[PDB]
Amino acid sequence: AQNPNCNIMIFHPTKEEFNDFDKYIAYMESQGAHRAGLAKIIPPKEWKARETYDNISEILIATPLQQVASGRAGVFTQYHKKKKAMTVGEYRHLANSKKYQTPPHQNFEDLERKYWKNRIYNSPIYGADISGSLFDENTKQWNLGHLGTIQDLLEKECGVVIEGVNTPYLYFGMWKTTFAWHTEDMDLYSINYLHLGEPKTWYVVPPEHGQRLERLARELFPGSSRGCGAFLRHKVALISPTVLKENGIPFNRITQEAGEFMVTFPYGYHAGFNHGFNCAEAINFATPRWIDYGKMASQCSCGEARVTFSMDAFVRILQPERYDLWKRGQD
Ligand SMILES: O=C(O)CNC(=O)C(=O)O
Ligand SMILES: [Mg+2]
Ligand code: NI
Ligand SMILES: [Zn+2]
Repeated sequence: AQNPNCNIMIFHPTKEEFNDFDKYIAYMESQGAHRAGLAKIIPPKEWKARETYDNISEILIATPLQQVASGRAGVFTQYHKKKKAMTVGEYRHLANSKKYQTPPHQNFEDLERKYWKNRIYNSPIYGADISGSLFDENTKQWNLGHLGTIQDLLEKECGVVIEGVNTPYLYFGMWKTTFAWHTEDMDLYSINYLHLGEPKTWYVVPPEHGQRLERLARELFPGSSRGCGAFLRHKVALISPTVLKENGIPFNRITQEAGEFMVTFPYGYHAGFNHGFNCAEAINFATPRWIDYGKMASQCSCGEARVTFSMDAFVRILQPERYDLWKRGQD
């Protein structure tokens, strides 16, 4: 078995190898990449997502989210308080302010220490989940707005034609902005490209060990666990590496820099934080190997996780017994 220790793998495709996205994902899996839950892909040196970022300041962040934490430094939840709209230019200025900017630090490790020590005491503002793309339409390779759609994968594999569309999302981050422990909707893959700015640190649990993280999470967030059988779908809980190590949970960490792609694999729990002002683009995707994970994916039926139009059809076709109760949560 390849990659038996479930290490995060880093790939350096040539421009030739960068032409066929599906084929490259299947190659990475042939090398065991999916066992980690997360892989890094460094694009060929000739490739660019677009010519410049010089004219992005007029993008609107219609609902910036202030991420308020509760709990202790290593075990906390975050709630998102909606803020008034602002442009990316306004947000970047805010991120660079004395109140919100990245502190002095020695290296990524010192910064990671400072994030875990101090996150809970601040409420950074995240411009998350903005429909749109920053790929130039002329970028033909690994353009996250031109991928094959999940509906078309399901149709090719299973023969069933369903409604729904699949489009990317922009994320504008600042120091301490945080993504909580989660897998993707329907345990899909994700791909994330860091367009610009400061890095993003990721933590990931191998898919084969995901249930170990869930059992820890039920112990650490016991009222949340009683409220919902899949409360990590709410995307609110954080657990530090120190706490994961204390409790024997297998995980790995890696820092993504501007110009790099990350792939998360089905049922690969991930969490992380931004080092400073940045912009990422991400989208879900599927492969034939995903179908079985989609059939087995947990679902929030408490009503908190409240997800897309397109997830309806996935539930309806892959999880018909759940269908009924899950849509009671979503209506
Ligand atoms: O970048 C972030 O805030 C969150 N991204 C992801 O969880 C992803 O790409 O799957
Ligand atoms: Mg603009
Ligand atoms: Ni994700
Ligand atoms: Zn729920």
